Formats: sequence, C-alpha cells, structure tokens
Amino acid sequence: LWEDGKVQGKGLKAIPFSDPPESLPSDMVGYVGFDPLGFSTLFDIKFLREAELKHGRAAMLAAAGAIAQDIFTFPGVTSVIGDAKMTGAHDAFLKAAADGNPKANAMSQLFVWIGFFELVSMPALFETLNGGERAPGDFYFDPLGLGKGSGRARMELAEIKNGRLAMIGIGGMVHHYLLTGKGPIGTI
Amino acid sequence: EMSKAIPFAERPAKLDGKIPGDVGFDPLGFSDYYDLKYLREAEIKHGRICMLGALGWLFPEFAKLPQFASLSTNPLKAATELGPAGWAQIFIFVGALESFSYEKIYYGDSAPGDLGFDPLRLGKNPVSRAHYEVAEIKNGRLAMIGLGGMIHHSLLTKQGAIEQIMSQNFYPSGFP
Amino acid sequence: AGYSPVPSPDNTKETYWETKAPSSQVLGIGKDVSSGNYIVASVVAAVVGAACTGQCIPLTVSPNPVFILGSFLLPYSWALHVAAWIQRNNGK
Amino acid sequence: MSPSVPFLKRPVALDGSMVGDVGFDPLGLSSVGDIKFLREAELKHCRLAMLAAAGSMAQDLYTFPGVDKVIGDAKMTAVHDKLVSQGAMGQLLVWIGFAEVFATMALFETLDGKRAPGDFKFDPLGFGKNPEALKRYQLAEIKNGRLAMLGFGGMVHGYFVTGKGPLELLTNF
Ligand code: CLA
Ligand code: KC2
Ligand SMILES: CC1=C(C#C/C(C)=C/C=C/C(C)=C/C=C/C=C(C)/C=C/C=C(\C)C#CC2=C(C)C[C@@H](O)CC2(C)C)C(C)(C)C[C@H](O)C1
Ligand SMILES: CC1=C(C#C/C(C)=C/C=C/C(C)=C/C=C/C=C(C)/C=C/C=C(\C)C#CC2=C(C)C[C@@H](O)CC2(C)C)C(C)(C)C[C@H](O)C1
Ligand SMILES: CC1=C(C#C/C(C)=C/C=C/C(C)=C/C=C/C=C(C)/C=C/C=C(C)/C=C/C2=C(C)CCCC2(C)C)C(C)(C)C[C@H](O)C1
Ligand SMILES: CC1=CCCC(C)(C)[C@H]1/C=C/C(C)=C/C=C/C(C)=C/C=C/C=C(C)/C=C/C=C(C)/C=C/C1=C(C)CCCC1(C)C
Ligand SMILES: CC1=CCCC(C)(C)[C@H]1/C=C/C(C)=C/C=C/C(C)=C/C=C/C=C(C)/C=C/C=C(C)/C=C/C1=C(C)CCCC1(C)C
Repeated sequence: LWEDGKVQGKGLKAIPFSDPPESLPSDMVGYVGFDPLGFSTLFDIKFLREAELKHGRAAMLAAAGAIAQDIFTFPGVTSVIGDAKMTGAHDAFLKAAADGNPKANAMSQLFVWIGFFELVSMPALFETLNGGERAPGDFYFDPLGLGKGSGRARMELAEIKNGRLAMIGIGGMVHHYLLTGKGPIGTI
Repeated sequence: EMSKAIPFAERPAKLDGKIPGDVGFDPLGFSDYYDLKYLREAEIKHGRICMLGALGWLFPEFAKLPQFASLSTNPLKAATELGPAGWAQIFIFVGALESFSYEKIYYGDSAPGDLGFDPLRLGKNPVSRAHYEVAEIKNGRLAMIGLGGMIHHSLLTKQGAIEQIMSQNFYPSGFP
Repeated sequence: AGYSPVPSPDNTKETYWETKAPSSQVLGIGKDVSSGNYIVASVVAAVVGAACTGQCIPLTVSPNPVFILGSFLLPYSWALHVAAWIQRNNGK
Repeated sequence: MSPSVPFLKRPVALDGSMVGDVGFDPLGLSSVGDIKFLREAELKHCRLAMLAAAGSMAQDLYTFPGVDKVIGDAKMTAVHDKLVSQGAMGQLLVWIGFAEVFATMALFETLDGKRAPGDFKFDPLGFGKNPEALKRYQLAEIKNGRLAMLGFGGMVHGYFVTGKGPLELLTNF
C-alpha cells in the first residue's frame, strides 16, 4: 500500500490552503504533507523519522501493555505491588525497591536492558545521520520474515500509522488514569 | 551626500542606505572603523535578546509557570531566587544555540543574523521579507532601549514594571 | 647552528596545523574514533561525572571510591567534546 | 554489514581475520588502541575467567583436607577474604606476579609484531599440531572463555544476591 498517490506521498496535502515545507520528503513512508510548524526545516528528517518510529514503537508497546495489565497480571505481582494500575504499577515497583523487597526490581531490570539496547544502537543513529546505508528506523530485525517483498510498503505505512495512533492512545490512557484512577478497560 | 537621520551632516561613507534599517545615523562613525557585517549581526543579536528580555520582564507579572509561582514579580529578584541548577540549564541551552552563531560567524558567510531559523516560512515573499527585516531591526532597537530602562527601573524601585506604573513611584529617591 | 639535534620520543609526528581543525594525530590512541562516538562519550561522561560529583559534594569522611572515580568524567567530557569537534571537521 | 549486529557497519579495525570475529564492536572500542593489545587482554581474561568458573564449581563440590577449618562456611569472595589473612592469596599473588612479569615481556614482544596475541608456546601434551586442530581449538578456546567470563560473573553475583555457591544454589533454588 505504498500508494504514492492515494495514502501517502506526491500531491497528498493534509492542509489544502498551505503547502508543505520544501525540506519534507515525499519518499518517506507516511508522508501526508503535514509539517505546518516546519520542524523538518530545523532538524534533519532522518533524526525526526528515527524519533517518530522509536516513539511509535514505545507507545504501541505501552498501549498494548496497559490493556494487557488491566485484563491480566502475572501470577504473584499482586503480592509485591498490591493492586496498582498503569503508572501506579511503576511507582509501586520503585517504592517496593526502596522499601527493600528484592522482588521489586522489575523497573530497574527494564531500564538496564532497554538502556543497553539504546546504548549499543546509538551508533546506528549516528551512522544514519552520516549518510550511512541504514534507514532511520530499520534495525534489520525481521526474524519471522513477515515483512518481506510486497508487504514492505503496507507494513511500513501500517507501522507508522499504528504508531501515531498509539502515541495518541497511550497519552489518553495515562491521563484518564491520572484523573479517574481507572485503566484502559475500566474507563470503557 | 547628506544623512537622512541628521539632515545637516554628510552621509557616512559605509552607510549608503541599502542595508536594512539604514537611515544614515552614525554620528560617531562606528561603521568606518569596525566591520559593518559584524556590527549588523551584533545589532540584530542584541535586538533579539532585548526583545525577549522586554517580553519576559513583564510576562511574569501577568502569569507565572506553576513551578515558579513563588518567585518574585521583580525580574531581578526572580533571577536571584531561581538557583544554580536552572540557571545552568538555561546557560547550556543558550550555549547550544550560540554554537550555531559561532559556526556562522567564524566558519561561514551569510546574511547578517541568518541562522536558518524560519520554520513558519514567513520570509519567502520578498516584499514582506524586507518589511520584516526592517521591523526586526527597529523592534530590536526599541526593545534594547526599553529593557535598559526596565532594568534600571527595577534596580531603583525594587518592583516590576507594571507594579511601578500602578503604584506611580515613577520618581527616584536616590541611589539604591 | 652548531646545536646538537634534539632527541624526541619515538613515533613523533608533525602536529602543527593552520587548518580549521588539527590533523586527528593530535588525538593519539583515539585518532580513529568516530565523531559520533566522541559525542556520545562526552554526553555520557558529563552526565555520569555530574551525578557522581553530586553524590559527593557534601563530602563525608568515607566517600565512595566508585563515585570518586566517576567524578573524573566531568573533566574528561570536556576533552571528549573537543575531540568530537576536531573529528567532525577532519572528515569524520 | 557487521554479521553480529546487522544494522551497524562492520567495525573498521575488525576485518574478520581473527578467530571468533563476528564483527562485534557496537561501541567502537577497537578503533581506540591496538587490536593486538585487546586480543591479548581478551585471551588473558578468557583463560583466567574459565579457570575461575571451573574453580568455583570445583570448590563448591570438593575442598582440600583441612581447608574447612580455616575458611569455615565461607564461599567464593568470603574464601578470598578468609585466606588473605592466612597467606594463601599472598603466595598465589607472588607466583602469578612472576608469571605476569614474564607475560609483560611477552606483551611487549606482541606489540612489536614478534608474538601472536595469547601465544605462550604452552603445548605440553602437544594437542595443537594439525594446523586444522589448532584452528578449531582456537575458536573453541575463545568461545569457551567468553562463555566463562559470563558464567563467572553470574556465579559471583548469584553469591552476592543469595550467599550460595554456584552448584549449591542450583541444587535448592
Ligand atoms: C522606552 C523607554 C523608556 C521609558 C518609557 C521610560 C520610563 C521611565 N523612566 Mg526611564 N530610562 C530609559 C528608558 C525609558 N524610561 C533608559 C534607556 C534609561 C537609561 C538606562 C532610563 C533610565 C531611567 C532612570 C535612571 C529612571 C528612569 C525612570 C523612569 C520613569 C520616570 C521618568 C521620568 O521621570 O521622566 C522625566 C523625564 C525627564 C527628566 C526628561 C529628560 C530631560 C531632558 C532635558 C529632556 C530633553 C528632551 C529632548 C527634546 C529629547 C530629544 C533630543 C534629541 C533629539 C536631540 C518612567 C517609568 C525613573 C524611575 O523609574 O525612578 C524610580 C528613574 O529614576 N529611567
Ligand atoms: C592434598 C593436598 C593438600 C592441599 C592442596 C591442602 C591445602 C590446604 C590449604 C590451601 C591453601 C589450606 C588453607 C589448608 C589448611 C590445612 N590443612 Mg591441608 N592441604 C592438603 C593436604 C592436607 C593433609 C593431608 C592435611 C592437611 C591438614 C590441614 C590443616 C590442619 C588442621 C588442624 O588439624 O587443625 C589445615 C589448617 C591436616 C589435617 O588436619 O587434615 C585432617 C592434614 O593432615 N592438608 N590445606
Ligand atoms: C523568527 C520567527 C519567529 C518568531 C518569533 C518570535 C517569538 C518573536 C518575538 C518577538 C518579541 C517577543 C518582540 C518583543 C518586542 C518588545 C519590545 C519592542 C518592547 C519594548 C518596550 C518598551 C519600549 C518599553 C517600555 C517601557 C519602559 C521601558 C518603562 C515602563 O515604565 C513603561 C514601558 C513598559 C512603556 C517564529 C517562532 C514565529 C518562527 C517564524 O518562522 C519567524
Ligand atoms: C590448553 C592446554 C591444556 C589445558 C588446559 C586446561 C587446564 C584447560 C581448562 C579449561 C577450563 C577450566 C575451561 C572452563 C570453562 C568453563 C565454562 C565455559 C563455564 C561456564 C559457566 C557457565 C556458563 C555458567 C554458569 C552458571 C551460572 C552463571 C549461574 C550459577 O548459579 C551456576 C551456573 C553453572 C548455571 C592441557 C592441560 C590439555 C595441555 C595442553 O598441552 C595445553
Ligand atoms: C510512567 C509515569 C508517568 C507517565 C507517563 C506517561 C507515559 C505519560 C504520557 C503522556 C502522553 C503520551 C501524552 C500525550 C499527549 C498527546 C496529545 C496532547 C496529543 C494531541 C494531539 C492533537 C491536539 C492533534 C490534533 C490534530 C492534528 C495535529 C492532526 C490531525 C487532526 C488532529 C489529530 C485532531 C507519570 C507522568 C504519570 C509520572 C509517573 O511517576 C511515572
Ligand atoms: C550583571 C548585573 C549587574 C548588576 C545589575 C544586574 C543585577 C541587573 C545585572 C545585569 C545588568 C544588565 C543586564 C544591565 C543592562 C543595562 C542596559 C541594557 C542599559 C541600557 C541603556 C540604554 C541607554 C542609556 C540608551 C540611551 C538612548 C539614547 C540617549 C537615545 C537618544 C536618541 C534620541 C532621543 C533621538 C534620536 C537619536 C538617539 C541618540 C537615538
Ligand atoms: C600496593 C603497594 C604495595 C607496595 C609498593 C607499591 C608501590 C606496589 C604499592 C602500590 C600502591 C598503589 C598502586 C597505590 C594507589 C593508590 C591511589 C591511586 C590512591 C588514590 C587516592 C585518591 C583519593 C582517595 C581521591 C579522593 C578524592 C576526593 C575525595 C575528591 C573530592 C571531591 C569530589 C570527588 C567531587 C566533589 C568535590 C570534592 C569534594 C573535592
């Protein structure tokens, strides 16, 4: 579904009255012609696309995880964090870590490993910005071989669109928790 | 031959009126000695600094960020109150911004004050661009004057600008 | 003109420069390090050194050796970012 | 390139020549310094760490006569601390320091190009002659040494968390 003329790229213009910035490339997946505040002019589009894909992946994981945590919690986590939902669970795990319960180091482990991956992948971002072969977001992680050949077009556009939707959705989820105190399911 | 600003004096040789914001005003002849492009860039930077400074001298008197609600409406007192860490972060932000200016001045040639910051694409129309260039220079000059006055008024009265106006203690009692 | 030749250590190269940046032989063992590597190193060193310094500012009578060691990364970060600038303007 | 990390360029210093070279240097630590020095260090650490892992397991299983009286219930780093007072660790340090002075001479030769990193010409039983064998045994040595570095780290830190030696830990958990 690259559909360079229907769903992304070429004359696609989100805002009919104002044309997009010259810097924004049509070849990039997910180009609806949207950059009113001209961020692409200020910053490298490679950096911005890396940031967009990273944010979308993190937010997609966060939304799916909020739903999963609200509907199911592993055997035993209730013992260590009582009943906690969303960011409450994060705070509860950190609290128990401070309290001295060795079982509550989940967030520390998550940080260690995610930061390890980020630290070892940072050179990938620098190489991309230095005109390297790597595209902004591709980490060459396609074990199952799901996105291969024809699917790549739709897979990439679907990734970006689902990631943007998840970026919005996780924000909605977190703020609904901050107000109601409920989960993504309780509210609905 | 004759200066626009001072009709009874000869036009400064370097100031031919082509550059933005030029009315032939150079009674002491800075342009003859110092590099005119450097002077123009310095003027533009000072004007931008003072435009932001004049806006921020009065904005806290109307609204404050919830984190800094306790800080005084007096800008100088708020500066004293902020603390080293926040000032250090502001300094790092300003230095990161000024790295680009360093590159453009010492290792590049460009229109004075051109750092490539035009995200909203308001400078593409040449006529609007000329008006905006002169407007930036003149608003910067006015902000320089106004912010100097504001700093001295805050020194004297130990109050914000709007507070001083409302209390009408316009007149000094001596040195602080 | 009759002075004896001045002995210099082995593998002594010419580091004099009038270019925009030194020749990357100035960086010695780190001459082949990337500019991105230097940037990341400088940022990480700055953060870690500042944190380890803050963990020792009210110095006690038993400071942590690891915090003392890491506090030396703030001075290190300066040289790292200087090297980053040198390595960005020398082609890397 | 970089077969190991497929999204990063192949490390410039690493050309794939050395045994166990999968183009793994994400942080670019081979660009700084001499790769011969790093290989000497890696093989030193490999051999030391795998000796250490086998020693941890073997101390957990068996202890020489009369050592139980000296060390009590100590395990791992506690045994270290206990026997530094006795003097065993001091004697080990003296003899290892002798060997390491001679290894210093060896490293200086390596940096000059005379000596291959990690080669001390120690082959009493004569295992490595079939050039093919040595070529396999070199890969096996590197891989086992890396696995052993990780294993000894895990053993020591499991002792830290629990206070139990490797196999004693594994039995009960
Ligand atoms: C935007 C510009 C501006 C504005 C609106 C104000 C406004 C104010 N200033 Mg001033 N001030 C400014 C800039 C400004 N200042 C600058 C740039 C400085 C220097 C850094 C000062 C330094 C300053 C001090 C030191 C003090 C003030 C004070 C004041 C207040 C009382 C003024 C007063 O008593 O006037 C009276 C006006 C005069 C005495 C006029 C000057 C006398 C000569 C003879 C006028 C000549 C006229 C002539 C035609 C001008 C053009 C000639 C040329 C073309 C050849 C008032 C709120 C006072 C204050 O707030 O005290 C608490 C105060 O003490 N200001
Ligand atoms: C096979 C080789 C061998 C090794 C490699 C070895 C190593 C160490 C180390 C390591 C660094 C220590 C620290 C240590 C310490 C003690 N050994 Mg020991 N030992 C070996 C052999 C024997 C034998 C045959 C005997 C013996 C003993 C003791 C006693 C006595 C305590 C007491 O009687 O109060 C103490 C304190 C005697 C004993 O009592 O054994 C029942 C005894 O006969 N060991 N021994
Ligand atoms: C570059 C660019 C952009 C931009 C932009 C921005 C953010 C532009 C911002 C411009 C600003 C904030 C200009 C402020 C000027 C303030 C002045 C002239 C104050 C004068 C005060 C005086 C004379 C006074 C006084 C007084 C004194 C001294 C004493 C008192 O008793 C009385 C009184 C109060 C009267 C955007 C981001 C849109 C992108 C786009 O692509 C282009
Ligand atoms: C070269 C040479 C020779 C020689 C020789 C010699 C003496 C060679 C000796 C070689 C040795 C001792 C190799 C040891 C390797 C150990 C490994 C890989 C351990 C891994 C542990 C792991 C993964 C673990 C773990 C674990 C962790 C972390 C958690 C723990 O709770 C437990 C658990 C177990 C689960 C000879 C003598 C033949 C002569 C020849 O002429 C020259
Ligand atoms: C874990 C943790 C926490 C946390 C947290 C987290 C995870 C916080 C996450 C916050 C997030 C994800 C906020 C997102 C806000 C999104 C907005 C406002 C989008 C607006 C879009 C608009 C207006 C679009 C407009 C329009 C545009 C542009 C285009 C087209 C049309 C339309 C779409 C309508 C805390 C903070 C609770 C603390 C705790 O101790 C630890
Ligand atoms: C560092 C430090 C130390 C102690 C104080 C404080 C804590 C605030 C802190 C910071 C201080 C700062 C930032 C001070 C800055 C001072 C400033 C900006 C002073 C400004 C002075 C401006 C003056 C005269 C302007 C005079 C203008 C005149 C005649 C104009 C007359 C004219 C007229 C009327 C007609 C046309 C011709 C011409 C010549 C243009
Ligand atoms: C072992 C041995 C036996 C016989 C002969 C032989 C020469 C071989 C000898 C070898 C000895 C050796 C190798 C000794 C080495 C010792 C060394 C390197 C000691 C170093 C000590 C340094 C120390 C504490 C530094 C502490 C620094 C501090 C608080 C700094 C303070 C601060 C920090 C960190 C941050 C905020 C500002 C503030 C408060 C000033």
